[PDB]
Amino acid sequence: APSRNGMILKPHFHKDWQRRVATWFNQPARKIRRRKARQARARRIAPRPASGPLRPIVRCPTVRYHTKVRAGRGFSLEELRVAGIHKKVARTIGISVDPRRRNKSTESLQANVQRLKEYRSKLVLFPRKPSAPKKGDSSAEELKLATQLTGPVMPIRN
Amino acid sequence: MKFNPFVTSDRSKNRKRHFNAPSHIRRKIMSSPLSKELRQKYNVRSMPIRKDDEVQVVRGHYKGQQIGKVVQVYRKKYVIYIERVQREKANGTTVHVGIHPSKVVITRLKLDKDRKKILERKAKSRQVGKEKGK
Amino acid sequence: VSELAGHQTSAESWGTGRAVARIPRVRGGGTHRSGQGAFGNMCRGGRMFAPTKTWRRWHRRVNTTQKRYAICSALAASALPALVMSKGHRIEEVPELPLVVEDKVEGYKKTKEAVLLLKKLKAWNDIKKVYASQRMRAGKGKMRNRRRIQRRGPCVIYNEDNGIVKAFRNIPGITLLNVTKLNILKLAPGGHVGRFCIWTESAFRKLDDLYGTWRKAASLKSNYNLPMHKMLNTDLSRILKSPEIQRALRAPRKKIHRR
RNA sequence: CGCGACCUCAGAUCAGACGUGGCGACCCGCUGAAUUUAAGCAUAUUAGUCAGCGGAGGAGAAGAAACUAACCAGGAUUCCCUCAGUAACGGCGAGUGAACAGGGAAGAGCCCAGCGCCGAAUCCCCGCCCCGCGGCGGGGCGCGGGACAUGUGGCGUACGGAAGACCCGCUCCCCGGCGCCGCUCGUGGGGGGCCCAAGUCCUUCUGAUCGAGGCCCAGCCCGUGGACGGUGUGAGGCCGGUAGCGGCCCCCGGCGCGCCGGGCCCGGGUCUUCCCGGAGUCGGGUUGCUUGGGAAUGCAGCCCAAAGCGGGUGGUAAACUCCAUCUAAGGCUAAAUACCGGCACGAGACCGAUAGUCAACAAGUACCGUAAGGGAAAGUUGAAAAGAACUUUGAAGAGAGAGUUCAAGAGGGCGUGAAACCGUUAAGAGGUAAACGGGUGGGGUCCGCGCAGUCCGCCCGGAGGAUUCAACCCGGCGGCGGGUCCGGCCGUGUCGGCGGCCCGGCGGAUCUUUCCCGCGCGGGGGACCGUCCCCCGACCGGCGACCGGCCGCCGCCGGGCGCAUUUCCA
RNA sequence: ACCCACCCGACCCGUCUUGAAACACGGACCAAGGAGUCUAACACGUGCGCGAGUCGGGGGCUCGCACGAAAGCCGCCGUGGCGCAAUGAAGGUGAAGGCCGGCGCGCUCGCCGGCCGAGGUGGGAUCCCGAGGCCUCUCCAGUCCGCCGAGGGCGCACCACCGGCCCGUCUCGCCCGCCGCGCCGGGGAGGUGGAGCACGAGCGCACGUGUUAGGACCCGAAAGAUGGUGAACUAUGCCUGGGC
RNA sequence: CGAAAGACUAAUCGAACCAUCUAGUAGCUGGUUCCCUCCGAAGUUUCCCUCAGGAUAGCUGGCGCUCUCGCACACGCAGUUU
RNA sequence: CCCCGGAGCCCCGCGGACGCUACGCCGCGACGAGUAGGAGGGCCGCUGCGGUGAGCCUUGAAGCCUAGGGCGCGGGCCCGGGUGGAGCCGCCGCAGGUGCAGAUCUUGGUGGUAGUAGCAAAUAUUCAAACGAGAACUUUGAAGGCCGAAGUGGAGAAGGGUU
RNA sequence: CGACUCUUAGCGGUGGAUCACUCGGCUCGUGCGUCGAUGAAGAACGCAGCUAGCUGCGAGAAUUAAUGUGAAUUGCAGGACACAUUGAUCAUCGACACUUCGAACGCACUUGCGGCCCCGGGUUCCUCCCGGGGCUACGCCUGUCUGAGCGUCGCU
Ligand SMILES: [Mg+2]
Ligand SMILES: [Mg+2]
Ligand SMILES: [Mg+2]
Ligand SMILES: [Mg+2]
Ligand SMILES: [Mg+2]
Ligand SMILES: [Mg+2]
Ligand SMILES: [Mg+2]
Ligand SMILES: [Mg+2]
Ligand SMILES: [Mg+2]
Ligand SMILES: [Mg+2]
Ligand SMILES: [Mg+2]
Ligand SMILES: [Mg+2]
Ligand SMILES: [Mg+2]
Ligand SMILES: [Mg+2]
Ligand SMILES: [Mg+2]
Ligand SMILES: [Mg+2]
Ligand SMILES: [Mg+2]
Ligand SMILES: [Mg+2]
Ligand SMILES: [Mg+2]
Ligand SMILES: [Mg+2]
Ligand SMILES: [Mg+2]
Ligand SMILES: [Mg+2]
Ligand SMILES: [Mg+2]
Ligand SMILES: [Mg+2]
Ligand SMILES: [Mg+2]
Ligand SMILES: [Mg+2]
Ligand SMILES: [Mg+2]
Ligand SMILES: [Mg+2]
Ligand SMILES: [Mg+2]
Ligand SMILES: [Mg+2]
Ligand SMILES: [Mg+2]
Ligand SMILES: [Mg+2]
Ligand SMILES: [Mg+2]
Ligand SMILES: [Mg+2]
Ligand SMILES: [Mg+2]
Ligand SMILES: [Mg+2]
Ligand SMILES: [Mg+2]
Ligand SMILES: [Mg+2]
Ligand SMILES: [Mg+2]
Ligand SMILES: [Mg+2]
Ligand SMILES: [Mg+2]
Ligand SMILES: [Mg+2]
Ligand SMILES: [Mg+2]
Ligand SMILES: [Mg+2]
Ligand SMILES: [Mg+2]
Ligand SMILES: [Mg+2]
Ligand SMILES: [Mg+2]
Ligand SMILES: [Mg+2]
Ligand SMILES: [Mg+2]
Ligand SMILES: [Mg+2]
Ligand SMILES: [Mg+2]
Ligand SMILES: [Mg+2]
Ligand SMILES: [Mg+2]
Ligand SMILES: [Mg+2]
Ligand SMILES: [Mg+2]
Ligand SMILES: [Mg+2]
Ligand SMILES: [Mg+2]
Repeated sequence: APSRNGMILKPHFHKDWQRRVATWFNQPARKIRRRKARQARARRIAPRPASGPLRPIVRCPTVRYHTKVRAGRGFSLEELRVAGIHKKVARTIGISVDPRRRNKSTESLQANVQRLKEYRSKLVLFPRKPSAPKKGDSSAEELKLATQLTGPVMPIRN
Repeated sequence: MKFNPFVTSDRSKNRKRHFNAPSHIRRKIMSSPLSKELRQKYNVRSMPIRKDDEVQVVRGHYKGQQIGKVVQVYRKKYVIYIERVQREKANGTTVHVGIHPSKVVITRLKLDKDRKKILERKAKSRQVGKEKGK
Repeated sequence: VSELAGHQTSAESWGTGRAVARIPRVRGGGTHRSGQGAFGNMCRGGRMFAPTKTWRRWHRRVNTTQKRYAICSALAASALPALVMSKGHRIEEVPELPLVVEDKVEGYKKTKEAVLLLKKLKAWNDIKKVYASQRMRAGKGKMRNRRRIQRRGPCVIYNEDNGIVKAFRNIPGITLLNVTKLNILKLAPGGHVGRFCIWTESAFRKLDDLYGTWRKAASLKSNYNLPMHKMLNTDLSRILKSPEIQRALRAPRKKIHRR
């Protein structure tokens, strides 16, 4: 029964909720586990960025977010076509590619081509064998860095 | 402290480990120090006590400077019986009184081949650590 | 306490009319446990009233500035010999109270060195008093791996472990902190404010970079400064018998007019 | 009335394979209540919840848009935070209740049918040889069988694809083995084994010490080890361990190099000519369940039942109309995620034997019930069994002595041993049941005395006895306080240096792209402003923030002073 | 404080009840056990930190965690929450006024320059000014220090009242605007509905009380539902035997 | 199942027994654990499928705040009376 | 018409308690019933945690018992003696499965009732001996009785499970 | 004084509270994440020199082998062993073994009845008889063999 003034309030504890309470005593143990697993994955992908692949710049949807810009899922095909990277290869050099992205405006396209161009400049493709063929960079830019890149690769700053 | 996160430091766990210990493991638990004399000679602190070592009792009632030969090792009872360490029961019969190995000192070892190789292994590890410390 | 604790029986009440007492009683059988008393918080067997749960709100989370304020407060009173002595630490013969030292002390790799240091600095008599305190705990925590108890010793704030934290380790009483990762649980143990510490010049320099002086930001904790003071002249005895104030007070009526 | 193809079907203890039951914490598919709430109750709620059935895996399920949106647009699934107790549902009552965006954890994408081209270019099983054989594989050779054109394999799947011509640039990827090299993060991966510091020093307690003082050298040793346990009490140093990028030995993994056996002649852009999509499905009607989904969110049965610039979606039914957005009716896929079952560990501000699991113990035991099922009680001699030899009374159980033990005022259900209740011993009482409150008395029990308790302490006066002073100077040390702020260090407010300003850094939506570097933007200079630091002078708060001299005062030590003094004692 | 005596007083507690010593219930005695808990949500109070902000989660970076599943830090420091703005069902709209001078006819209406800038009344702790005393060992002069202070002021918070502004709504009216002159858009006056504005008070953490949802202070139904076990008793049928 | 008594269905029958949903619900019985101190009620209101209960007023406590002046220098208020 | 490092002081403004844990200390008035209920303070009490007591403890901890000595209004507490034989407490903070006379409360134990009710269905026992520590009850012998072949006899079924 | 009753205390009983211990629980976390026709889980019955229960094992039955370890096991016996030797005793566990029911498999649940191949006694393949051994569940797939049909054809 209500007594003199207060929010006529509806709690949702009518089902058997104590049967499905989910505690968080994991979380520290979890946080570590992720972190180990993270450091392992770095070490496996030895000079490759820990991050992942490079990802496009992309505007959010809706009037609300609109003004901001994130990393997207992957670079469109037009953006790869214009940059001149064969889509099947782009995956092999650490360039995210989605193929479901349309491309409406040319301002978002040329920006994302520029991204890939810049990436290709500051990328150090190792040759397949220690014996060096084409494409593969010099042993100078190799000895001076077989270095991983900490954090997201070429980060987007709005 | 102990930092190894697979050891135990848990009364109940250590005691259970102890009392329900298997024979070969008890051998190690039932170890006893060498006399300073042997400590000098072999480069070994202590040794797993055995059926017919010569031994002094260091503490208790039977604490004394006599050197009694070991009689048997009752690993179930965590104890060793020693030559003249005994007590007359009600009806005259002598009964070998138990002494815990660690409250005893080995003056003379019973050296077999295996005991010889053990002492060679312990002395070598001791001198490796002194070389590492230096 | 376990969920099933107390309810693993199947027990119905013999209703009224049997004399007895309307409790659920163990059902059937030819044992002692039959027609007993199940479930009730009062019964043997039974079920504790409001069995304890795991999702009691164990952890407790504190505003970050407040945490810092405490840690500044503890530091500030690690000065002040009175507050250090009152917190028990035998700091009688120590040379200077915010005790800062050479930075070879990063070097040491052996307790030998670390103890010798503490004896020259006259901080050993705290460690000595730690040994003296080592005794058996009172009661049930004895049988739950809290069997021995003792004093807290000298804190030792270092800037970098170059070997130090190995050296001071077996010396009972000592806790080692990084400067860059200070902790109020250790600087104010018991929630009690004083505590004799021992600084390393590298670390003791770094404090102002960590906490920021009054006219400079932290420069290491993004957006932070010291907490400002509410009153500046703390010694009110210096205030109250000033010229300025005693000039302006009526003369103290102090006769005692008894009945 | 034969023999032979195939088709559809049988039978074999035919050859060789698989499936069956279990477990069930987590997971997938069905099925599905009612207590309950609504202060009654029927819709609602409880709840797609319990019980029921089915099937799994180390996870499962989901998943590469017939998606979101309506933006300047995002771009598989899962998970968290948020959205949000919101939009919505609801006897619009009780109550119930999502999604997108946004930020994270993770991150990975693919394959068919079809349409087409390629002598079925494909697959399975036989049998002979060489290797390899405890996850039946490679290579070769057989007019040795069969599957297959009612369609196997290569190319290829919407992100387009194929075939053609010339623009370009050049040719490593995989597996079956056989070796060999570096033992490859808790700082030598995983498993096993066996190892590694320092007192039983003195004295002294103690039944026993592990306890308490002590141990000239700077402090008994060791200390990368003072976790824990054990050992006749409390142990860094007695023992096991503990610490350590410590050791050795096994085995196994994982990755590096060499050789062999095979396979494998595997691109890209540019222009032309062709090629292109899953039907009793979508969709509609419907009835029933379901959903926040409301003129139908999703799933169903039944009836109708399609199209190809089609189809689906675009959260209010319909018609017209533009836009946007996917491409359904076939399939595979690690990861972040779950885990009251299992194996193996670690920990605790938990419980400490009526608690904590039913269960510390020969517990799912005994015991009960025809059966489904129900389901207890119960830990502790002692350091050591040293568990009471022997004598004696008794048929014996039981005693009495003796002995063991530090103790049996620890005697085998024995640590401690409360209360109820009982026996006795001592004291006291007693016809209104006892017991009680208040108030005295009497007696007991002990406790404090006193064999004067006249209790102490100051100061004084007298009377005895005894050491060195005090007072004073002198020499030394230490302390305080002071102003002349005297001299110097110290710091507040102000002014002067524009002096740190570039030899002072950060911050800024201040400016400049006259600059530099990298691609109008990023980074760095360069101006500018705000903030923080050097130089000296002046004024002032001269501040407990200190030094140095001088002064005054105090105290201590030693010098002086020998006695009308200054002490001690009675 | 043990016992006994005597005088006076004196019914057995718990509980429900207008009323219990009750011929009202519970209670032979002792031991141990035994009932307002925890989570979530709200509100108010209080304490602390920061303050037009605040915030910490969730995530991440720092360690093998001995103490650590802590502690620290983060252009994540703010995605986001709450807060800093309302009001309307909604499309939407959205908290300023005054004064002065000029120009439109000052038309209590429309447009252009200057100044002030959150209105005013009453009461308001408190500050501020202060005539004037009141003396000083003498007659006057006379700066310094108070004590009081009649009288007069600025007036916090808060309260009451009157003005004003914003949104909804009505009534009455007259003008402005332009890429689109329109069933376009904008304003004015006067009422009246709003959980509004009128120089901000919140955010986070902690404790307390209260109120709820949960087993929800502890014990208690008759019932209801799902899935299983029993016809060894007994009820009836049948088969095969026995008995009078 | 009943030659019918609601009989019998393992000492249980006007719906057996076992386990679970289940700690089912209870406006109703019962109980509800230490001391001192200070304040101290109500059984009346209106509404209720309300009359053995709630709601709402009332009566209680707690926390306060804002002012007042015995610091020779007071305004307001009342279970009165004039 | 002079200075307290000296007026000698009932007031002393030069410096200030024996007193001043300022959550302290002190003075004046007034008042004090209390269920339900509310609030405050508890150097009241229980168990565990961080601090802290150079705490206590085999030269005797906890518990237990006490016609011993005291304190407190009280919750309670402290000492003496006994018993016991290994751990335990004070202070400052934090935490809670924290205080019992009742619940026809739960589990265990113990009384009064009480040496009481009771050991009465179915006719029946007696003598001697043996064994034996011991005989109303065993065994043997003798006598007297009953079941009276629809049996208190002689054999099975089911059920028991070594009787 | 007498007995009895009441009260207090001493000592003794009864009883098992309290306190102190704890090879057990309860909770939180970590890693791994493995059963079965090659017979699972579960049940049964067995097995020790003296052993009933718990445990441990399977007719090789408180265990065999192997490897590691290096003198015990022990309630009492007895023994072994040369503990200068594959070597006691534990641990590991890779080889071996694993009675009967049970998905449970020749068919039945009596522990009853069988069939079919081979072997030893029995014969001198004489079938009997006895003993041993190996097969003999259902479903399903790929093949194989034998077939069936006024199913669709062809040739004769
Ligand atoms: Mg990432
Ligand atoms: Mg329990
Ligand atoms: Mg205790
Ligand atoms: Mg299965
Ligand atoms: Mg209802
Ligand atoms: Mg109800
Ligand atoms: Mg009803
Ligand atoms: Mg529902
Ligand atoms: Mg279920
Ligand atoms: Mg899957
Ligand atoms: Mg799909
Ligand atoms: Mg999405
Ligand atoms: Mg919200
Ligand atoms: Mg629902
Ligand atoms: Mg094809
Ligand atoms: Mg130790
Ligand atoms: Mg010990
Ligand atoms: Mg050692
Ligand atoms: Mg529904
Ligand atoms: Mg619409
Ligand atoms: Mg799938
Ligand atoms: Mg027990
Ligand atoms: Mg017990
Ligand atoms: Mg128990
Ligand atoms: Mg006990
Ligand atoms: Mg006992
Ligand atoms: Mg006991
Ligand atoms: Mg004793
Ligand atoms: Mg005893
Ligand atoms: Mg006893
Ligand atoms: Mg004991
Ligand atoms: Mg008497
Ligand atoms: Mg009533
Ligand atoms: Mg009545
Ligand atoms: Mg009464
Ligand atoms: Mg009456
Ligand atoms: Mg009643
Ligand atoms: Mg009664
Ligand atoms: Mg109790
Ligand atoms: Mg508040
Ligand atoms: Mg309220
Ligand atoms: Mg509640
Ligand atoms: Mg109930
Ligand atoms: Mg019903
Ligand atoms: Mg019924
Ligand atoms: Mg209840
Ligand atoms: Mg009622
Ligand atoms: Mg009051
Ligand atoms: Mg009172
Ligand atoms: Mg009360
Ligand atoms: Mg003991
Ligand atoms: Mg607790
Ligand atoms: Mg009681
Ligand atoms: Mg009688
Ligand atoms: Mg017979
Ligand atoms: Mg007595
Ligand atoms: Mg017991």
